[PDB]
Amino acid sequence: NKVTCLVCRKGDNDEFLLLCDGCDRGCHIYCHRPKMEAVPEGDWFCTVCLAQQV
Amino acid sequence: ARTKQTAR
Ligand SMILES: [Zn+2]
Ligand SMILES: [Zn+2]
Repeated sequence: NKVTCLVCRKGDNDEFLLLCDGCDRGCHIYCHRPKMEAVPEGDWFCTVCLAQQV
Repeated sequence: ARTKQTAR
């Protein structure tokens, strides 16, 4: 299905569009600040998921 | 981490 980026709200450029390992949210690596130059190989959690951690 | 492309 069509996930969208939390920052820019577009679902284009699938190749750069990170999925959150904890929910159905997404972010383009090029929209991320700080600079994310590549798709990380480990788990990645969006900011909404960080809010639920302890 | 997986992308929208690697998941679809
Ligand atoms: Zn974006
Ligand atoms: Zn999340």
